[PDB]
Amino acid sequence: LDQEKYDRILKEVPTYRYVSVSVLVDRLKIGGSLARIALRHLEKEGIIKPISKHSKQAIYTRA
Amino acid sequence: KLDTSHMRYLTTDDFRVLQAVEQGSRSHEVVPTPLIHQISGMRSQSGTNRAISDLAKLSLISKMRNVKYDGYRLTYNGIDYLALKTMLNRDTVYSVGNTIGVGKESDIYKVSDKNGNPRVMKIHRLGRSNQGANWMHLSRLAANKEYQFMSMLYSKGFKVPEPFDNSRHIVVMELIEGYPMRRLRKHKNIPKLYSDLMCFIVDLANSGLIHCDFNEFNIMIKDKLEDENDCGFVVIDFPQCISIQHQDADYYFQRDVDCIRRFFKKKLKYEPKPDSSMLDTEGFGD
Amino acid sequence: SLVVQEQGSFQHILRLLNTNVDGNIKIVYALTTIKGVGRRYSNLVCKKADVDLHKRAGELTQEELERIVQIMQNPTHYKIPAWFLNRQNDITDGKDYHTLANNVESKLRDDLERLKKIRAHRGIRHFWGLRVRGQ
Amino acid sequence: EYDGLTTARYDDHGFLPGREQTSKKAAVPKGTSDYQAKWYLDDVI
Amino acid sequence: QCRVCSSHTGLIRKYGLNICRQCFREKANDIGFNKFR
Amino acid sequence: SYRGVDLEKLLEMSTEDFVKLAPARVRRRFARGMTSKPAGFMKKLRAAKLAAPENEKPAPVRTHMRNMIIVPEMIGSVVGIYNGKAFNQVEIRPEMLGHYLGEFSITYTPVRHGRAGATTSRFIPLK
RNA sequence: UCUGGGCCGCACGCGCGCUACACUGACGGAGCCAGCGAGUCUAACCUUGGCCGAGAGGUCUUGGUAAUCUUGUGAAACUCCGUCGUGCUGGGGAUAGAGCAUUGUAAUUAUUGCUCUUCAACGAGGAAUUCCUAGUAAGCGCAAGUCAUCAGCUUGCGUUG
Ligand SMILES: [Zn+2]
Repeated sequence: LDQEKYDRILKEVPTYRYVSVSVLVDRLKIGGSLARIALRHLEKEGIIKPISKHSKQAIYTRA
Repeated sequence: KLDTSHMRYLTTDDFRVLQAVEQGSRSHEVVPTPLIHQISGMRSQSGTNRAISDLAKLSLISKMRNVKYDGYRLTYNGIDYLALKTMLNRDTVYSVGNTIGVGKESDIYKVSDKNGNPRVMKIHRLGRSNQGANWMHLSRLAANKEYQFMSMLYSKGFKVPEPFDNSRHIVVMELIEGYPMRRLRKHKNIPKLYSDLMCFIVDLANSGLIHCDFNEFNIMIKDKLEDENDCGFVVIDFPQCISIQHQDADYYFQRDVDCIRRFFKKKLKYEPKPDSSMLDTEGFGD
Repeated sequence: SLVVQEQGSFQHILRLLNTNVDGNIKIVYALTTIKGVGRRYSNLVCKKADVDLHKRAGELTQEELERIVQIMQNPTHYKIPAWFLNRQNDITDGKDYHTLANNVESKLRDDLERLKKIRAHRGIRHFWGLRVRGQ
Repeated sequence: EYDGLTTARYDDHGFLPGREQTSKKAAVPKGTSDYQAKWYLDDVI
Repeated sequence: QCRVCSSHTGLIRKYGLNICRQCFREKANDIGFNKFR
Repeated sequence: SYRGVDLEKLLEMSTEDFVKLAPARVRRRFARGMTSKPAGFMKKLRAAKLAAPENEKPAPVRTHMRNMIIVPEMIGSVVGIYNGKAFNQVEIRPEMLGHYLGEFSITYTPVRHGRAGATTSRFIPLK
């Protein structure tokens, strides 16, 4: 079941604009720990860009 | 407060004098010494003075002398006592007292009869004390109108208990071996009682009575048997009732239905499968 | 860190030591479901065996389950010392043990009937309370 | 009659007749006061 | 105890003084405790 | 058993070796000291033990302290313990070790609440 | 005088409070800021520092009879970085058992502290009701009295506000 949710994260990230862990779990798809692992893998990838980082909230921008 | 052990210190002449005080205090504002001496119709000044001193040291009659005007003043406990004597003349109260539940305007004790059956009581202390006449008169009339409400609710086949008497503002009720849902935990046949508890709202509103404070603390559930678990639902919402002709009954009715569905979805986790009883069908039902 | 996802090979509801566990929460808090094992004891049991606890319990293999089960009955050999255990210096045999989910109730019933046949105040107080609030 | 009276003849002006259903059951360990025998065989209906 | 009036109630035990409060409230000025604020 | 130890060897060692097999409360109680009157208590205890008929119960030793740790030289003895008012004749069995004597001696009859007939009848008279 | 029990025993009502029902949060690391105080003799108080122990704490010494030492009371709430995702959950911590320590002559009706386990009700509370107009409400800890040991008791202090 891994490849289709790979496609869901790699499709959902270039659609909407502002990303946090709460916004990832408001896609009714993913858990919050896996939302952070997708956030850190996406920061290593480079589709999103950082704006502000904090341990509770972290907003991003689609690029 | 009320300490009921002290009225058996009194003789026959003492509550005869107390009956003279309550007879003379309902014609004028303050009754003096010679109206108690004359209205009582008893022989001596000495016995009147001894009975008045007996009520004074038991804090039942307050001595007041406001510049050459001797007079006496009834407190709460003396009129509680004489109401319980005229309840004793109606040969039913015999032995009184365990405080279970202290309300704002009505305090609940635990009484018995000559037969020894378990009963309770409802006193009415309006203002608790700057005693006049309006407080105790309003307590008396409130007790009277809730006695007619109580008899009318018991006479129409409801699960509302039996009244006996309305002796001034002292109201004597039957004890019910019942538990609230604070104590109650789980029941076998929850949809049958939910059917009974919407049917209670239906025939109250068909009678035209709207009980408003219909929280979890209202319902008292009697356990008649321990092997078959027979049940009875006792509802105490007597001063908060409103008539069907009032203008604000709509949010009262949906508040009652909303509270019973939220309390039965919270504790017992039971959901209503039929729809909620709405106001207009019950309005045409009365 | 890095996302690693696998096509299948995770189980929703598992069962270990005749007790049911669920494979979507982490290993420690799937092991809080069984009785007699809490959080800290399960942390110590799993962190002895070099188990990564950041990952979840759905990708637990059988060789991890067998070594956890092998930790359970004799923790004293593998540097899990005396003060972490529930059975400590018992009156029956004088050794130390960690009681399991079908053995906590045998321990509790053994303590209560032992207090009964001792006829201590604790025992007669507890059985009088049970026989009175039960009735 | 005065034989079957738990209290004195004051019931016209005093108490209620108090019922004392004495459920006496004997537990036998060898040598026991009334307190422990009262703690052993309490039955609530 | 309070060595003024045989007081077995209302003691203050600070500084090894053991006076009751109802005797301290009139002997405070002779000791040195004066009402300032 | 006490520590996995068979009982007949446990009957014949001294108090210090019981302390070496004791829990922490018993060792802390031993570590400060006793008064002299339990020596007379154990003297009259073994005096009543030595006059016992064979295969029967020994003479009762009426005890009164409720704070003493059980030390098993009185295995087989029967004692009557004061509660403050009366005596409870309790025999010592070897499975009650590590315990105070006062937990065999209750202090009150229990609080009864499931009796509505006796409660209703005894209210204060209102006349 | 001597012992032994209590005043805490529990269907319960009333009242003053504590902790919570959570993600402005629970947990793990790091940043770290106070003031009102108080402290021992013909005794043993406040305790610095070093060893042991998971800890509770023990032990060996030293300072202060005090703006000097505890103490700069490096307090907590807080700040950041990671774990948890709305699931009576990892919230909550009632109850209960086992062991180890400390005070007390004596701890059972468990004095108190530590370790593991048990993880109970309780999804912002009805009728009604308490207090309050600026460093003030509220949250938060600390000090002093009760002190032999613990506070949820009281009075003050300080932090954020
Ligand atoms: Zn004095």
